[PDB]
Amino acid sequence: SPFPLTSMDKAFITVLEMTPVLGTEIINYRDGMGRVLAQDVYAKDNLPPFPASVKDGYAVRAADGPGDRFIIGESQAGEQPTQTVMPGQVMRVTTGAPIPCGADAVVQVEDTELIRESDDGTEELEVRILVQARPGQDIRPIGHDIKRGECVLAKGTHMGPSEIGLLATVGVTEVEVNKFPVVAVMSTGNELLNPEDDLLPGKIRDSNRSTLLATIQEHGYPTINLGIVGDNPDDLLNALNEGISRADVIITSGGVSMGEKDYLKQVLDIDLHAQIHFGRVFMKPGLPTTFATLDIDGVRKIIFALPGNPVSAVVTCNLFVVPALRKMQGILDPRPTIIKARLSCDVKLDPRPEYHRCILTWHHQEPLPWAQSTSRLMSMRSANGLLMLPPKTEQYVELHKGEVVDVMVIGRL
Amino acid sequence: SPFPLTSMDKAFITVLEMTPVLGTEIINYRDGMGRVLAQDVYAKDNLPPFPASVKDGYAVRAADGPGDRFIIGESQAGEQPTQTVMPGQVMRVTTGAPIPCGADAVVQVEDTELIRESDDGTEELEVRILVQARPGQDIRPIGHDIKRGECVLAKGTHMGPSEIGLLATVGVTEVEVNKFPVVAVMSTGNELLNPEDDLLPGKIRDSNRSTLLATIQEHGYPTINLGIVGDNPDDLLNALNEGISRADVIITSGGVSMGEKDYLKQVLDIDLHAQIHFGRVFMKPGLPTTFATLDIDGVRKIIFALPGNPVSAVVTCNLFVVPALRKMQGILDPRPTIIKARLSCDVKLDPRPEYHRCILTWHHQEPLPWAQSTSRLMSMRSANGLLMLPPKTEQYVELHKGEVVDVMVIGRL
Ligand SMILES: Nc1ncnc2c1ncn2[C@@H]1O[C@H](COP(=O)(O)OP(=O)(O)O)[C@@H](O)[C@H]1O
Ligand SMILES: Nc1ncnc2c1ncn2[C@@H]1O[C@H](COP(=O)(O)OP(=O)(O)O)[C@@H](O)[C@H]1O
Ligand SMILES: [Ca+2]
Ligand SMILES: [Ca+2]
Ligand SMILES: [Mg+2]
Ligand SMILES: [Mg+2]
Ligand SMILES: [W+6]
Ligand SMILES: [W+6]
Ligand SMILES: [W+6]
Ligand SMILES: [W+6]
Ligand SMILES: [W+6]
Ligand SMILES: [W+6]
Ligand SMILES: [W+6]
Ligand SMILES: [W+6]
Ligand SMILES: [W+6]
Ligand SMILES: [W+6]
Ligand SMILES: [W+6]
Ligand SMILES: [W+6]
Ligand SMILES: [W+6]
Ligand SMILES: [W+6]
Ligand SMILES: [W+6]
Ligand SMILES: [W+6]
Repeated sequence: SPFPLTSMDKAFITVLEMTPVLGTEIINYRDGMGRVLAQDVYAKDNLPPFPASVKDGYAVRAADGPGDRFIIGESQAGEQPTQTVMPGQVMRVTTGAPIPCGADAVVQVEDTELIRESDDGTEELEVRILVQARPGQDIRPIGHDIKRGECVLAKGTHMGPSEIGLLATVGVTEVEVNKFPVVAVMSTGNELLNPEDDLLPGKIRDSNRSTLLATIQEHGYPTINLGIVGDNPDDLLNALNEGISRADVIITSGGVSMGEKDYLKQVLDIDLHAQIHFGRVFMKPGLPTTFATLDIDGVRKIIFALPGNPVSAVVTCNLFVVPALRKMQGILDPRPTIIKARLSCDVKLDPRPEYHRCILTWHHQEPLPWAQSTSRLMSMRSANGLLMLPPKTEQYVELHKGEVVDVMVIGRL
Repeated sequence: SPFPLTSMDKAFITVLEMTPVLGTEIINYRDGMGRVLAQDVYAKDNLPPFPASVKDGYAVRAADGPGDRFIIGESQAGEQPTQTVMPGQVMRVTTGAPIPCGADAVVQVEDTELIRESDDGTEELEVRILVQARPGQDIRPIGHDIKRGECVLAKGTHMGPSEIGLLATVGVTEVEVNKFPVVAVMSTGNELLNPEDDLLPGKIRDSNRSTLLATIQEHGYPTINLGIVGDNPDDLLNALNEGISRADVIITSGGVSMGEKDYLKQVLDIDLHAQIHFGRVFMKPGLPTTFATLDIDGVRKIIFALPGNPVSAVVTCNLFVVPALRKMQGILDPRPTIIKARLSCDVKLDPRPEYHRCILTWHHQEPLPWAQSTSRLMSMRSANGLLMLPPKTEQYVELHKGEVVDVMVIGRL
């Protein structure tokens, strides 16, 4: 029947509550960007694993105090020194080099004066130490940064470049992570042609498939292109069955209003036997947005049947689909970032919550960004926000330039 | 010699001023994410290309007024109607369907009552129109959204999903764009082992290469892994020559301070014959950061020789390298987004401007985010900002929790 109007808050919670978290797999750490760890990661070595110089200078005995010293040799990075530093002696050290036995502090070269070098001038022989070194000064002790057996990354961690670096550091080059969802995208309608086609009478080009696939790809998830499907229940069923076989998530657009050749809801329920959780949402745009799940064996497939209007499709994809994908790939709090911004122009409110693509810009020293709903130069930039306008009331019927509003971040700022 | 201390502002401007914009290439529109158009793009068709219904309803003659009408047929999406609507008649239409000849308005189904249908109930025969239609109501005229010959995207546009959708819409499936830079990354030092290696005496694992490659990959640029190179001028030269052959940009780390086995600056100048624009920057961390260019034939190569300390390397990569890469790939204003945030803890200022990775978080309804320099839960998130602290003065020697500071965005918020 005509599905109940579902509130935006209920629809959103329903998507998150009903979306599964995918299983795990082992990956190479270099492939970890944007992955969520499904294991704790432990250090199997100390960092540094030897006492290491913080400075270019000399390894000394602090008890020697300031004075003139014989340079017995050099500790070079990458090699364990063999000599022991005795009273009256020092060893040259470079940053990251091991501290030799017998030394207990480092004096940086700027707190020294060279006395004697070799004739060719390539070897230092004697040096004046000008300061009283503090015990342990300018040395990183064994384990100062990381200790053997320390947990350096917890399960649940959403990895960026520095986490990949940490895995490299501790030598943990394979890790268990959640899988990424595979997302299949289909367009529907007898009027649709491919982008590559010249127009024919009564027809237009399919843009949603491209826009949706790009949106998903921007977030790093693998995609499947299911093409254009006609307004025909058998064709829709066959396409959905392909999507279900090939992917974790199916996204369709078009054919979800109550029109005569809108078949998707019927096919989902009667033919595919999916559970439709909502089929209308009280929102602008996006009224006919539909969310269904299908359990086959012990696997839950998710299906988003988005409106056909191109603006509606991209808006609802960002509101509903992206957070579900984030939950599927193991992100613990998959909610989008919502920031406060100032309206750049007056806006009339609707009885429905309204959503509009916008561009966020910071002005000089002003603390809040401005939100400009999509000058010449502005066109050089792609939308990076979704303005989230409140429903109207007897009190508030309009918002004014400068008033503070919620904006969901949808692109790299 | 010991290079002059360059201010942060000068170093940053120097990088942008000396970095080239790469040439152009033709790509398929599906590959356009993050690319910058090097051509204006024009529509070769109207959108819609026929007069199109906005609603499910009936195509009517407004001059008929309200009343009872014979339904002569249906205009279905994807097909040009053949019948003409005469006085006293209407045609069913669906959203996106063409308006038949003879009709000049659409009345939505909710403003109608069905009078008669076929016995099987699959065909509507007569309908009551309850309203006086406004001329042209609920019709998108030819060219309403886009006109043939209109410029729909300007050169200089940095493309996201909606721009890809627009290309699909107008059927422009190949476009001229700036090339992306290819970025080669090398680590240096005799003490370094690969991540895959067990430790040996005096050695540590190479983490910078992984962190830097991931940082670059996060921005979408192709990379080349040049491996680990020893503290040896000949090996460094050979590696740099490989990077120059294989890539547009070379990033090294390590070996740029004035230590005894730090050879990079010498190799760059004497052996590679590159022009070093700065070799020290008055900043914390990142003092020894070095930027050079090399012109070969009519091609300018860029070389960033970053400090070896892992925190310094990732900070300077975000401050200097990423903006240069953005200029190379044709972004007109390649500067990073800097936002205002509140300090989550007291901080002492240094004579040098200081930079620290942080996490930005919005709290409930507070307009400004909090910046937390890198609770348990916080560790689940990767750094998304770089705190930019001002140099100290006689006046300001510390900043307090809650004070507003600049933060450069370095991850998806
Ligand atoms: N893939 C697409 N690309 C561009 N326009 C589309 C696409 N799919 C549908 N449309 C257009 O969106 C409008 C609404 O389509 P429709 O199928 O009625 O959406 P729904 O029934 O889901 O609300 C129509 O003008 C239709 O031509
Ligand atoms: N790739 C790397 N990974 C981890 N640590 C490194 C790496 N390269 C250098 N380091 C460490 O950074 C510190 C500084 O190295 P160094 O080569 O002296 O940097 P610079 O001379 O450029 O300031 C030393 O402790 C060194 O071991
Ligand atoms: Ca349709
Ligand atoms: Ca080194
Ligand atoms: Mg429809
Ligand atoms: Mg050094
Ligand atoms: W230091
Ligand atoms: W240092
Ligand atoms: W709408
Ligand atoms: W709507
Ligand atoms: W609509
Ligand atoms: W509407
Ligand atoms: W409307
Ligand atoms: W509506
Ligand atoms: W509408
Ligand atoms: W609609
Ligand atoms: W420092
Ligand atoms: W420093
Ligand atoms: W330092
Ligand atoms: W320092
Ligand atoms: W310091
Ligand atoms: W320093």
